Amino acid sequence: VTLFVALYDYEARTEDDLSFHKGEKFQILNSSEGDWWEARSLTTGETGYIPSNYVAPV
Amino acid sequence: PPRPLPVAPGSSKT
Repeated sequence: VTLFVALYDYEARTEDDLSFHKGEKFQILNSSEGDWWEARSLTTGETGYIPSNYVAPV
Repeated sequence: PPRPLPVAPGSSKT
């Protein structure tokens, strides 16, 4: 039980980060390896890394 | 290291 929503949209400038918009759900699997955490979109099914300051516990 | 941590809109960064 640790889902987080994006409070703001974001456009990954690379192919590693992910891209979404305010209101996108995300499942964080690891966030203790840098200010960026690895989240997986439960709508697209793709996983990547996004700004931890852009997500919060829904 | 410097991360891509984008600036949060709304309150932005002053």
